[PDB]
Amino acid sequence: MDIKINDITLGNNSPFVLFGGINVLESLDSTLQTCAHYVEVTRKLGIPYIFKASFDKANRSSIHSYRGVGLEEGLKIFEKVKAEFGIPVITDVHEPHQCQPVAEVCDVIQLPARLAAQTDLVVAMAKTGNVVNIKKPQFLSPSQMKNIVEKFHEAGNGKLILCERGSSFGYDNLVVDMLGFGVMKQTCGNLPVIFDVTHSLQTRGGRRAQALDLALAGMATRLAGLFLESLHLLEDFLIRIKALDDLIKSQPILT
Amino acid sequence: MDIKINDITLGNNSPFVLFGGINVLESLDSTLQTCAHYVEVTRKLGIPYIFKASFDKANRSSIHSYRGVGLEEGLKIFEKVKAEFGIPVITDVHEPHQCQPVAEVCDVIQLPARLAAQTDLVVAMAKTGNVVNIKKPQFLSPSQMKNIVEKFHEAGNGKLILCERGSSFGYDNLVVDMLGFGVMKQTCGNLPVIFDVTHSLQTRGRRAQALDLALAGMATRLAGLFLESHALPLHLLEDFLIRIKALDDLIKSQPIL
Amino acid sequence: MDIKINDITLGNNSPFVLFGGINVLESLDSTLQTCAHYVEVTRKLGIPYIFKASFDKANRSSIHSYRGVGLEEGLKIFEKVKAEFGIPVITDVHEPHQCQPVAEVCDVIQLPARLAAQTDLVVAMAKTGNVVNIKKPQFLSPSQMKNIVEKFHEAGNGKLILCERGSSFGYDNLVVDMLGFGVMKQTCGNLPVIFDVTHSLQTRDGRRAQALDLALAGMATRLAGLFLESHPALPLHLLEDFLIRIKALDDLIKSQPILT
Amino acid sequence: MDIKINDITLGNNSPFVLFGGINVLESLDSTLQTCAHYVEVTRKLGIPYIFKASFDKANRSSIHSYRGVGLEEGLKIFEKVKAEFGIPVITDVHEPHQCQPVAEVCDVIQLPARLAAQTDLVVAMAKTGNVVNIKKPQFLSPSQMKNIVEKFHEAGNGKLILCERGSSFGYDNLVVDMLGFGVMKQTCGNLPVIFDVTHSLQTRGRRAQALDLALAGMATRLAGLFLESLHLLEDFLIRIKALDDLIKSQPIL
Ligand SMILES: [Cl-]
Ligand SMILES: [Cl-]
Ligand SMILES: [Cl-]
Ligand SMILES: [Cl-]
Ligand SMILES: [Cl-]
Ligand SMILES: [Cl-]
Ligand code: NA
Repeated sequence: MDIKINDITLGNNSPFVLFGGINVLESLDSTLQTCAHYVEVTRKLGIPYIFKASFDKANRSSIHSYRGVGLEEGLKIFEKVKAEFGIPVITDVHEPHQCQPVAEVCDVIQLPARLAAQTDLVVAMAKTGNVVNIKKPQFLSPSQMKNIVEKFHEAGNGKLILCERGSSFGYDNLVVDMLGFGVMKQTCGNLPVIFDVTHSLQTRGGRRAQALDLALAGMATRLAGLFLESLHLLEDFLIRIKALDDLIKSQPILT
Repeated sequence: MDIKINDITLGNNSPFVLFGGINVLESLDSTLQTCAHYVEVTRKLGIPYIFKASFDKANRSSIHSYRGVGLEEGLKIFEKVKAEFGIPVITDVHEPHQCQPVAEVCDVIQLPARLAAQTDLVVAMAKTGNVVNIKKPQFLSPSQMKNIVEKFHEAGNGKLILCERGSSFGYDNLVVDMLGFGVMKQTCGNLPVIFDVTHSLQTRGRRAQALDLALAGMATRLAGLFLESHALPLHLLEDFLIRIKALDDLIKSQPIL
Repeated sequence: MDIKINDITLGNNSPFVLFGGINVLESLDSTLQTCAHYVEVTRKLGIPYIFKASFDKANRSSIHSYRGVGLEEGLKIFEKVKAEFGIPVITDVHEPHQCQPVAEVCDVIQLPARLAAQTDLVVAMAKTGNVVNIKKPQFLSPSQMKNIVEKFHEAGNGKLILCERGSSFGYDNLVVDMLGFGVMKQTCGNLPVIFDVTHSLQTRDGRRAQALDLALAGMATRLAGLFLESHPALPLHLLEDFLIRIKALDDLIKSQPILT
Repeated sequence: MDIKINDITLGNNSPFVLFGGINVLESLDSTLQTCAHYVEVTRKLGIPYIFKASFDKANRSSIHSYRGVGLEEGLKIFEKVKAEFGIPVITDVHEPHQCQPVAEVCDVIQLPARLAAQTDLVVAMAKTGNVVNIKKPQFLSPSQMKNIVEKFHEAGNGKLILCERGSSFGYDNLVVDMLGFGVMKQTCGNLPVIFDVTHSLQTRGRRAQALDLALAGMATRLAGLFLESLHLLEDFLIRIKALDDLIKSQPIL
């Protein structure tokens, strides 16, 4: 099942879409500068691009870490990003009441992994009618994602993306089960599956070289998109991902 | 570090405290009946007791599933439990705005494991000044429980209970690391550690397994045991707790080495 | 099901048996000195005791690390331990051909975890008719132990002990699933289950306090025995204090009927 | 570091080598038939090929289950495979004393994962001087493979292949850490790394899974693949080769 996000087609058989940006919105000027860099590199390679940022991030590592500019200013910034670059945007929500006003502006709304069982939030997100990115908890098996999907369906929204972020592996560490992508596709109606490589590595060319190996591995399994918190470095990385993706997506799925 | 909860002393070298009750509040009369049974059993065995229940099941598998009586009716039921039996109570909270009204009534407020990184909820819980029960996420190592403790300390509340509920073990299965209790004591300032045996087992009769697991955890010298009955059958409660108390008494009588 | 090992009754409802000793037999006099300490302490507390050591340690951290005294001298040392102290002994075997000579001398023979799928070894061990200790691999689930037991049964030997040593938990780390003991009892005909606390902790960074916590926890589930190693591994002088606490818990647990 | 195996170059920046065959040797004719199919498919796709089989099933569910032809008959069959097809072969050894006679015939000898810490077997294997395939235990971290390599080096053999077979993931299940390949390269002197897809999946249709997993691992840039595996082998290898050729043509970053 494909999802149209303005002029982008997101689907496990379509050219991969990059989801990237910055962690938390600080100002219009800094957001535009970072967005402009992603836009320039992705335009140069022809890769569809969706800008990601939080306006109020509720799960930072310290209680006094800046959570972002907040809803009202955050949405003004997203409006300007959309107007300037003509791209879709994605942000996370954690309060039911925030879902509607965010969905006026942001093309995709993201359900944080740890909140993915929270019924009130799921319902409020579903009822926006927007495209939703469901972050897969590290403690949920891929065959259980169908249960979250079911709750969105009961609440009237099928425009759902499944986002892999790794699985708990002993203490501290995460492993990405490359078989889980296929299990999600088979059990969840071939909804678009995207790969959050950055979180999948947080517990581990150094880190750059790891992120490349892990991203290539995941994309080899035929995915709708790649998701980062992460210059000539981005360009070189995307060149390699686009090469693999083009090869994979050009071949028919097996008989 | 011990914590006083009314007349109860909760601590890792004190007689164990039972946090027991039910999954979700459904009605006044059924709650009072179940609570009466826990009270009469615990009082005769001389085990300190705190009644547990949720007023809302916030994360059920269907949007149409029964969720419980809800906050307003739930707090009325807890007020009646306290007035009738004179015991402390514990319940979980899922949103910041609920923390102040719940804390006015409920002696211990609980941080659900999946929500333990939500800064807004940690701050709202901390600011109540109530005793807080921190459910340890299944995906968090025992040496990282200190990170959750740190956040509560930064928000000005040190009356914290660390509650084991198992660790993720492959897909859809949990294992309880009996060594993690010690790690949590050593790295979190010897705050009271309790063991949620019920949720530790949910992924795998079960009566015999609950007893074996509970006895194993309590062997490591813990402040308390956390469990649910309807979950153990309610009539086996007395026999179960006779065994747990026999082991706790023995362990607690041996000098720490 | 109980197993008699000379005058010792080994079983999940009997007073726990200590299997203890050393990693590798390296000398006569030092072995006897270590054994003498375990004997003195276990006699003092009334705990049944079986002396454990390897005569050939197959899994050394370097290839030229001393393997141990080898089969022929190793068996002589075991004979001396038996003659001097009057206790049973346990050792591991690695090859079919070693099963008969080791079984003539040793009261229990042990199937190393990594070798537990080797059919030739399982048959040769079974055919000795000796009591066998089966080490549970860290990568085998407790419900799979029955398949090793089945093979011993097909080969005509039911005098089997099942020995927990932990389960793989992420990379280079072990957890002991306290529920596995019960799964093994239920699926393997209530054969004696013992706990190797030493090898269950090898991947953890003191260590004395960990060994005690882990040992108590396991013994709380009602087990036939505890399996450990010391060095002159627990320090050998702390043995009495450790065993006092284990015996206290075991006596309490064992004195209460199983809860139906 | 590359390893020459007759005319094949095995290395993490070389075209991938397929190691494939059957579980256990049962008879000459059935072995030749299976080998012929692999040879025909790999030749027409231009993929270097090493035939794999066990002469002994050391590891069965009944004491009365079939064990395979055994060492002496097994080595006769391997000699015939080599003579007929002119390809290298690989087999596993489980006891020190088998290492020299097996190594006289088989180009690559394989150290079973469960036996990888058995010092006597490591030394006996090393002393043959043959190419050795070291199966990574499902319980060992990739950064610990360097300690096995060190033992083979101390024993005088550096012609070592590291082989991924998955990692224990709770009870009765395996997961493959796609980051472990890189860790093994970085810490073990860029010895060839190959991927045993078959044994990585044994605890998990299945054909589609094997393809996804094989594509994912080969994306990390590897020397070779194990595939025990309508024309399924051919269809699978076509896709693997396309991805391998692409990956191997990109400069290392
Ligand atoms: Cl998560
Ligand atoms: Cl709870
Ligand atoms: Cl959890
Ligand atoms: Cl041992
Ligand atoms: Cl093992
Ligand atoms: Cl293995
Ligand atoms: Na004997």
